[PDB]
Amino acid sequence: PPGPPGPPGPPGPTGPPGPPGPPGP
Amino acid sequence: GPPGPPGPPGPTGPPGPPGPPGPP
Amino acid sequence: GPPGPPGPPGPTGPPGPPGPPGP
Repeated sequence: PPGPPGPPGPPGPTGPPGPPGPPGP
Repeated sequence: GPPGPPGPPGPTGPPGPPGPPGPP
Repeated sequence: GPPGPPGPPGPTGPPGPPGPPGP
């Protein structure tokens, strides 16, 4: 019969940049 | 026997980097 | 039966945090 599932895949891609910050004081 | 199935997807990747500075 | 291969990549991470406030 089939062997067991493989292990987990790698961590996915890093997310995209954050939004720009707020207006300077 | 034949191979097992592929495994599950991995974990969610790290968060992205900080955005740029805001307006002046 | 030998193990299956590794899983596919996981999902893309969330957006980062906001930038700092400008000048």
